[PDB]
Amino acid sequence: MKTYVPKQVEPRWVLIDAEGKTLGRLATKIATLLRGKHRPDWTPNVAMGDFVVVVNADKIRVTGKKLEQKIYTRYSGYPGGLKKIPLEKMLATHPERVLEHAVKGMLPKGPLGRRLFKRLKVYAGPDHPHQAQRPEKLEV
Amino acid sequence: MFAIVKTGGKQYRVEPGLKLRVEKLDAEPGATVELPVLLLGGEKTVVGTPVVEGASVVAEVLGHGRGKKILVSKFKAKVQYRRKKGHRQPYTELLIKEIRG
Amino acid sequence: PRAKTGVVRRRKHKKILKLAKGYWGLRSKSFRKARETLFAAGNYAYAHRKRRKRDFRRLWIVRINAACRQHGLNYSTFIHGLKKAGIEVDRKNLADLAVREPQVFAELVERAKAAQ
Amino acid sequence: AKHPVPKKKTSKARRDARRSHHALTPPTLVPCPECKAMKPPHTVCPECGYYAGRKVLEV
Amino acid sequence: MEAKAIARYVRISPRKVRLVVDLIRGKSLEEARNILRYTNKRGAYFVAKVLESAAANAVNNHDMLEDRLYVKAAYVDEGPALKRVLPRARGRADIIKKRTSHITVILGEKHG
Amino acid sequence: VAYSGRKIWPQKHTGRARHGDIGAPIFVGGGVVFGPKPRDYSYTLPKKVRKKGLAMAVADRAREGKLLLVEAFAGVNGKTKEFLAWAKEAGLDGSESVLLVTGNELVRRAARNLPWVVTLAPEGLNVYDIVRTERLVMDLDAWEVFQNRIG
RNA sequence: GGAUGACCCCAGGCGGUAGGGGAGCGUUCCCGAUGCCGAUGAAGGCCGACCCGCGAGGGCGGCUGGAGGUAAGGGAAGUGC
RNA sequence: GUGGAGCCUGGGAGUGAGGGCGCGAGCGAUAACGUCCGCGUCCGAGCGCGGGAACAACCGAGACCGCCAGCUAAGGCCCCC
RNA sequence: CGUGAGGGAAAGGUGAAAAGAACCCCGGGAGGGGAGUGAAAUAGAGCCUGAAACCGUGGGCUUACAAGCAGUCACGGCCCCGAGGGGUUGUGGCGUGCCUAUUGAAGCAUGAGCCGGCGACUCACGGUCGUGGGCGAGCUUAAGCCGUUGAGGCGGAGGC
Ligand SMILES: [Mg+2]
Ligand SMILES: [Mg+2]
Ligand SMILES: [Mg+2]
Ligand SMILES: [Mg+2]
Ligand SMILES: [Mg+2]
Ligand SMILES: [Mg+2]
Ligand SMILES: [Mg+2]
Ligand SMILES: [Mg+2]
Ligand SMILES: [Mg+2]
Ligand SMILES: [Mg+2]
Ligand SMILES: [Mg+2]
Ligand SMILES: [Mg+2]
Ligand SMILES: [Mg+2]
Ligand SMILES: [Mg+2]
Ligand SMILES: [Mg+2]
Ligand SMILES: [Mg+2]
Ligand SMILES: [Mg+2]
Ligand SMILES: [Mg+2]
Ligand SMILES: [Mg+2]
Ligand SMILES: [Mg+2]
Ligand SMILES: [Mg+2]
Ligand SMILES: [Mg+2]
Ligand SMILES: [Mg+2]
Ligand SMILES: [Mg+2]
Ligand SMILES: [Mg+2]
Ligand SMILES: [Mg+2]
Ligand SMILES: [Mg+2]
Ligand SMILES: [Mg+2]
Ligand SMILES: [Mg+2]
Ligand SMILES: [Mg+2]
Ligand SMILES: [Mg+2]
Ligand SMILES: [Mg+2]
Ligand SMILES: [Mg+2]
Ligand SMILES: [Mg+2]
Ligand SMILES: [Mg+2]
Ligand SMILES: [Mg+2]
Ligand SMILES: [Mg+2]
Ligand SMILES: [Mg+2]
Ligand SMILES: [Mg+2]
Ligand SMILES: [Mg+2]
Ligand SMILES: [Mg+2]
Ligand SMILES: [Mg+2]
Ligand SMILES: [Mg+2]
Ligand SMILES: [Mg+2]
Ligand SMILES: [Mg+2]
Ligand SMILES: [Mg+2]
Ligand SMILES: [Mg+2]
Ligand SMILES: [Mg+2]
Ligand SMILES: [Mg+2]
Ligand SMILES: [Mg+2]
Ligand SMILES: [Mg+2]
Ligand SMILES: [Mg+2]
Ligand SMILES: [Mg+2]
Ligand SMILES: [Mg+2]
Ligand SMILES: [Mg+2]
Ligand SMILES: [Mg+2]
Ligand SMILES: [Mg+2]
Ligand SMILES: [Mg+2]
Ligand SMILES: [Mg+2]
Ligand SMILES: [Mg+2]
Ligand SMILES: [Mg+2]
Ligand SMILES: [Mg+2]
Ligand SMILES: [Mg+2]
Ligand SMILES: [Mg+2]
Ligand SMILES: [Mg+2]
Ligand SMILES: [Mg+2]
Ligand SMILES: [Mg+2]
Ligand SMILES: [Mg+2]
Ligand SMILES: [Mg+2]
Ligand SMILES: [Mg+2]
Ligand SMILES: [Mg+2]
Ligand SMILES: [Mg+2]
Ligand SMILES: [Mg+2]
Ligand SMILES: [Mg+2]
Ligand SMILES: [Mg+2]
Ligand SMILES: [Mg+2]
Ligand SMILES: [Mg+2]
Ligand SMILES: [Mg+2]
Ligand SMILES: [Mg+2]
Ligand SMILES: [Mg+2]
Ligand SMILES: [Mg+2]
Ligand SMILES: [Mg+2]
Ligand SMILES: [Mg+2]
Ligand SMILES: [Mg+2]
Ligand SMILES: [Mg+2]
Ligand SMILES: [Mg+2]
Ligand SMILES: [Mg+2]
Ligand SMILES: [Mg+2]
Ligand SMILES: [Mg+2]
Ligand SMILES: [Mg+2]
Ligand SMILES: [Mg+2]
Ligand SMILES: [Mg+2]
Ligand SMILES: [Mg+2]
Ligand SMILES: [Mg+2]
Ligand SMILES: [Mg+2]
Ligand SMILES: [Mg+2]
Ligand SMILES: [Mg+2]
Ligand SMILES: [Mg+2]
Ligand SMILES: [Mg+2]
Ligand SMILES: [Mg+2]
Ligand SMILES: [Mg+2]
Ligand SMILES: [Mg+2]
Ligand SMILES: [Mg+2]
Ligand SMILES: [Mg+2]
Ligand SMILES: [Mg+2]
Ligand SMILES: [Mg+2]
Ligand SMILES: [Mg+2]
Ligand SMILES: [Mg+2]
Ligand SMILES: [Mg+2]
Ligand SMILES: [Mg+2]
Ligand SMILES: [Mg+2]
Ligand SMILES: [Mg+2]
Ligand SMILES: [Mg+2]
Ligand SMILES: [Mg+2]
Ligand SMILES: [Mg+2]
Ligand SMILES: [Mg+2]
Ligand SMILES: [Mg+2]
Ligand SMILES: [Mg+2]
Ligand SMILES: [Mg+2]
Ligand SMILES: [Mg+2]
Ligand SMILES: [Mg+2]
Ligand SMILES: [Mg+2]
Ligand SMILES: [Mg+2]
Ligand SMILES: [Mg+2]
Ligand SMILES: [Mg+2]
Ligand SMILES: [Mg+2]
Ligand SMILES: [Mg+2]
Ligand SMILES: [Mg+2]
Ligand SMILES: [Mg+2]
Ligand SMILES: [Mg+2]
Ligand SMILES: [Mg+2]
Ligand SMILES: [Mg+2]
Ligand SMILES: [Mg+2]
Ligand SMILES: [Mg+2]
Ligand SMILES: [Mg+2]
Ligand SMILES: [Mg+2]
Ligand SMILES: [Mg+2]
Ligand SMILES: [Mg+2]
Ligand SMILES: [Mg+2]
Ligand SMILES: [Mg+2]
Ligand SMILES: [Mg+2]
Ligand SMILES: [Mg+2]
Ligand SMILES: [Mg+2]
Ligand SMILES: [Mg+2]
Ligand SMILES: [Mg+2]
Ligand SMILES: [Mg+2]
Ligand SMILES: [Mg+2]
Ligand SMILES: [Mg+2]
Ligand SMILES: [Mg+2]
Ligand SMILES: [Mg+2]
Ligand SMILES: [Mg+2]
Ligand SMILES: [Mg+2]
Ligand SMILES: [Mg+2]
Ligand SMILES: [Mg+2]
Ligand SMILES: [Mg+2]
Ligand SMILES: [Mg+2]
Ligand SMILES: [Mg+2]
Ligand SMILES: [Mg+2]
Ligand SMILES: [Mg+2]
Ligand SMILES: [Mg+2]
Ligand SMILES: [Mg+2]
Ligand SMILES: [Mg+2]
Ligand SMILES: [Mg+2]
Ligand SMILES: [Mg+2]
Ligand SMILES: [Mg+2]
Ligand SMILES: [Mg+2]
Ligand SMILES: [Mg+2]
Ligand SMILES: [Mg+2]
Ligand SMILES: [Mg+2]
Ligand SMILES: [Mg+2]
Ligand SMILES: [Mg+2]
Ligand SMILES: [Mg+2]
Ligand SMILES: [Mg+2]
Ligand SMILES: [Mg+2]
Ligand SMILES: [Zn+2]
Repeated sequence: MKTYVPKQVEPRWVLIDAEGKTLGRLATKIATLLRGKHRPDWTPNVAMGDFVVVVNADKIRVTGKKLEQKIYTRYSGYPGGLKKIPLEKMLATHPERVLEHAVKGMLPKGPLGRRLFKRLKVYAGPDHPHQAQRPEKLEV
Repeated sequence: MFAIVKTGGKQYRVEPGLKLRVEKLDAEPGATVELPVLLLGGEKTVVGTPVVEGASVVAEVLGHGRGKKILVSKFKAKVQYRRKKGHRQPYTELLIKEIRG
Repeated sequence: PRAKTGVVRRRKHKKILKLAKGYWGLRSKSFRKARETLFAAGNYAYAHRKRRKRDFRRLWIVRINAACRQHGLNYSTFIHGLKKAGIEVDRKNLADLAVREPQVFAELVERAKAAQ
Repeated sequence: AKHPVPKKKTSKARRDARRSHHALTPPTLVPCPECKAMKPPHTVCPECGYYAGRKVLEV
Repeated sequence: MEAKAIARYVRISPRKVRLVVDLIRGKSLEEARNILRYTNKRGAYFVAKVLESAAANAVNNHDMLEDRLYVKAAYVDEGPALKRVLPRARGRADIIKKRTSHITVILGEKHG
Repeated sequence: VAYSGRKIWPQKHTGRARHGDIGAPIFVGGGVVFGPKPRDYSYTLPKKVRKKGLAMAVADRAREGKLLLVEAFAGVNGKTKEFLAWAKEAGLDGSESVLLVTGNELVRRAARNLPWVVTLAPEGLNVYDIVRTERLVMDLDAWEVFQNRIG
């Protein structure tokens, strides 16, 4: 008897309202949902997790003084090309990226981890354009 | 119906008509043997604690063999340590006759 | 009498090169590079048989977990319960159940919640 | 200078990947309206000696 | 049916000629002839001749029709090299390989 | 070896391996290391050992029923076909190889060219020749001198 | 246990450089051999996902090759890159 | 206290550049990946395995081979894992 | 090669028999394609066998968002041969060349472009342990002499 290997199954779309949730604590759960580790036929070598639409990313919440103190960091490869962007500003200029960056770092690195990041669709504001997939609204 | 049986330190899900290789059993080829049962499933469900008392699966031993050779090789750098061993694990081939639930 | 190398060495290199079939660049073409590659492949093999036993168990564990949290408990609580109950079905088999026979697995879940 | 020199022999794969641009392109030819022979455009036909619908040169 | 010709020991370098041979693989006999005629390379001469010998064989020894003929296969092999001394600075002698080719052209019949 | 002792190139600064002369065994064409020179493989095996060996060799063929002593050799007077006659009369078809030991030259010269016969004068009796052959055939004259050598 | 390498049962040991010890594989040559294998194909070369051996190896089979090869058991070394 | 214990006679060695860590001292500056001794340990030869991000000598543990079986050791159990 | 003394190579093989390929065809020639010889012509003279590095053509599988001592373990896809094997490799896990020298090397320490062939613990005489045998208060011959022509014997001087 050899272990079961699934045939390619249809991925469920899922909807999450980010409003008021804690940044990192929401993140681990989206990652798990992205791996598909909530599925008993989980297989690490194929993309079989869920798709995740997230709305209200701009109204995510964070504890302590990280609003002014969490610095996101970017290096251009040129001398002196390390720019520093505090959390506040990232919310104010590309809010959806705070959640994206948090999730990205929690997925495995490599070709498969990069495609799972694609399966995540993050929006600021109450709405998304994904009606066509009629996403199932999950609590988390 | 299926049964979960335990032979040679390992467990296997078996059914009537199943061909199975397991660690070599001490039994003449063509003979018949009873495997202990940990769980029966399908129509009825009975859960062994760890084995179930009344149950057994009968198996006709088709015969015994040696597996495809594995080369087990060893090497340590800067020391001239090298070993080459050839390995074939013995097995017994069974056909599952019936689940005597 | 003189014993030149003659036929013996070629036959030893060939033995190796065949074993090296499939390797990249000189590693299947040069006798010397093959031998280097085969030492690695041999220690990699041995190690990976050992490691494979682990690898699968870790997959079995992840799988049991998902089907446990469908009934409101975690793998850690599950394994405790079966343990108290005296159910000795291995993780390999639990996993087949959790996917192939979800009713039977739910039952096992039942017993584990009972046992504590 | 200090006599630069190659550090490693180039792999068969990499020498041949440098050559990935070395293929010749076939000569570009058109039929000659008089003798139907294939010739380079904008040149005097070297078969029948015609260019621009008149005989120009003794072939 | 197939007809072939081989020029063995041509005193040109395998790598150089192959360039030209690459132009005619899979062409009709008429097209390859045209191509070779206006290929500004030394090897176009040698390939031309191996071709024409092959077409001769096809028509004259193998009952093929000149107007059905095409280059079914063509390849260049390396023959024995001529080794020559190229005297360098400060008493040193380098050794030039004047390379050699075995040129092959194989003609088939294009049916219909 | 034939070459000279000159150092083929300087010790340092050439960018090649250091070598001396080309007589070095490391060179193709150089001399060989620890190859054979002429040798004498002979040694003095103890006399008493040889004697016992000679006794036992014959004794073995006796225990086998293979030892045969003959008084004389009928009409064999040098012609091989004569020996073949006599051979038959004594059971020697040549399905078994024979060590013939006699001092009668004309018998030896007759029997010699045969594929299945080895021939000896009795002072030539020796155990390798005894073991080689399946049957032992001795003149009485021979058996007497074999007796002298073993006692 | 059987009685002394017949195999079976049970128990324990078995990481390893310098190095000590033990048992084997193969190469050239001699005895075996006035023999035996060999043109219905010697040696050697190229394959094999097959067989035997822990392994070094040894078989077997297909193709190449075209005239040699050499057993059980022993002997001797210019013996394994 | 029956152990790859011990003792006696002989054959064959290798080693006679050690190193980290703990503790006890001298030297140094209650400096050095420092130096010199003592007791111990590991690496050396365990650069094989788990943990410590990565890492000979810190923690866990002495790798005969095979298994898609089970229990633990250090360390871990939000995601990477 | 060196003024010279002197140094000092490489280079063997068609077939039983030249029967060494008349003659035609493309080509200036070389070379080839037919015909022919031969048991065999990838035995065609650049000739027995024809390994490897190395270069090429054709076919299957595969590769242009991917981070690599190049493998390995797992799974899946495609291709081949017919509850199985073979080839290939997308993804996932793991993963610091070999040798030498060192306290310690993946090491940015040594050696090695790759392949093939040559290449290093021997022999003589003594010595010392062990071992297999012969004889045993004894054991043993050396040179030589005789015999053999791959036959062995004699020889007691001397040695322990
Ligand atoms: Mg959840
Ligand atoms: Mg996994
Ligand atoms: Mg924006
Ligand atoms: Mg990450
Ligand atoms: Mg990683
Ligand atoms: Mg069992
Ligand atoms: Mg078994
Ligand atoms: Mg090591
Ligand atoms: Mg190394
Ligand atoms: Mg290593
Ligand atoms: Mg080494
Ligand atoms: Mg070391
Ligand atoms: Mg080694
Ligand atoms: Mg090996
Ligand atoms: Mg040789
Ligand atoms: Mg050699
Ligand atoms: Mg060889
Ligand atoms: Mg070898
Ligand atoms: Mg070979
Ligand atoms: Mg071999
Ligand atoms: Mg491959
Ligand atoms: Mg390759
Ligand atoms: Mg390559
Ligand atoms: Mg190659
Ligand atoms: Mg293993
Ligand atoms: Mg491992
Ligand atoms: Mg384990
Ligand atoms: Mg829960
Ligand atoms: Mg437990
Ligand atoms: Mg348990
Ligand atoms: Mg300069
Ligand atoms: Mg420069
Ligand atoms: Mg300058
Ligand atoms: Mg320069
Ligand atoms: Mg360089
Ligand atoms: Mg190359
Ligand atoms: Mg290429
Ligand atoms: Mg390049
Ligand atoms: Mg026109
Ligand atoms: Mg052009
Ligand atoms: Mg024509
Ligand atoms: Mg060059
Ligand atoms: Mg050159
Ligand atoms: Mg000399
Ligand atoms: Mg001379
Ligand atoms: Mg001389
Ligand atoms: Mg000299
Ligand atoms: Mg001198
Ligand atoms: Mg001199
Ligand atoms: Mg120097
Ligand atoms: Mg150099
Ligand atoms: Mg050099
Ligand atoms: Mg040199
Ligand atoms: Mg020198
Ligand atoms: Mg020298
Ligand atoms: Mg010298
Ligand atoms: Mg010399
Ligand atoms: Mg010399
Ligand atoms: Mg010589
Ligand atoms: Mg010479
Ligand atoms: Mg010589
Ligand atoms: Mg030599
Ligand atoms: Mg010497
Ligand atoms: Mg020498
Ligand atoms: Mg010697
Ligand atoms: Mg002599
Ligand atoms: Mg001796
Ligand atoms: Mg002597
Ligand atoms: Mg005979
Ligand atoms: Mg005779
Ligand atoms: Mg045991
Ligand atoms: Mg032991
Ligand atoms: Mg050991
Ligand atoms: Mg031993
Ligand atoms: Mg050998
Ligand atoms: Mg041997
Ligand atoms: Mg010889
Ligand atoms: Mg000889
Ligand atoms: Mg003979
Ligand atoms: Mg013979
Ligand atoms: Mg015969
Ligand atoms: Mg024949
Ligand atoms: Mg044949
Ligand atoms: Mg042989
Ligand atoms: Mg031979
Ligand atoms: Mg073999
Ligand atoms: Mg053969
Ligand atoms: Mg002959
Ligand atoms: Mg022999
Ligand atoms: Mg033998
Ligand atoms: Mg013998
Ligand atoms: Mg040698
Ligand atoms: Mg001990
Ligand atoms: Mg000891
Ligand atoms: Mg004892
Ligand atoms: Mg010794
Ligand atoms: Mg010493
Ligand atoms: Mg030492
Ligand atoms: Mg020191
Ligand atoms: Mg010292
Ligand atoms: Mg010290
Ligand atoms: Mg110490
Ligand atoms: Mg350290
Ligand atoms: Mg402390
Ligand atoms: Mg201290
Ligand atoms: Mg002190
Ligand atoms: Mg201070
Ligand atoms: Mg120190
Ligand atoms: Mg200190
Ligand atoms: Mg100190
Ligand atoms: Mg210490
Ligand atoms: Mg050392
Ligand atoms: Mg350790
Ligand atoms: Mg130790
Ligand atoms: Mg870790
Ligand atoms: Mg570690
Ligand atoms: Mg670690
Ligand atoms: Mg360690
Ligand atoms: Mg152990
Ligand atoms: Mg098994
Ligand atoms: Mg547990
Ligand atoms: Mg703990
Ligand atoms: Mg952690
Ligand atoms: Mg987890
Ligand atoms: Mg001079
Ligand atoms: Mg001169
Ligand atoms: Mg000179
Ligand atoms: Mg030379
Ligand atoms: Mg010569
Ligand atoms: Mg010949
Ligand atoms: Mg001849
Ligand atoms: Mg002609
Ligand atoms: Mg002409
Ligand atoms: Mg001609
Ligand atoms: Mg032609
Ligand atoms: Mg011709
Ligand atoms: Mg004929
Ligand atoms: Mg024939
Ligand atoms: Mg052939
Ligand atoms: Mg031939
Ligand atoms: Mg040649
Ligand atoms: Mg011949
Ligand atoms: Mg040839
Ligand atoms: Mg050839
Ligand atoms: Mg080849
Ligand atoms: Mg290709
Ligand atoms: Mg990207
Ligand atoms: Mg891609
Ligand atoms: Mg990385
Ligand atoms: Mg997997
Ligand atoms: Mg596969
Ligand atoms: Mg397959
Ligand atoms: Mg991988
Ligand atoms: Mg490691
Ligand atoms: Mg690495
Ligand atoms: Mg390391
Ligand atoms: Mg090596
Ligand atoms: Mg070495
Ligand atoms: Mg080295
Ligand atoms: Mg050194
Ligand atoms: Mg050093
Ligand atoms: Mg040092
Ligand atoms: Mg490196
Ligand atoms: Mg490097
Ligand atoms: Mg250096
Ligand atoms: Mg290096
Ligand atoms: Mg050095
Ligand atoms: Mg060089
Ligand atoms: Mg290469
Ligand atoms: Mg070599
Ligand atoms: Mg010695
Ligand atoms: Mg002795
Ligand atoms: Mg004696
Ligand atoms: Mg004396
Ligand atoms: Zn024209």
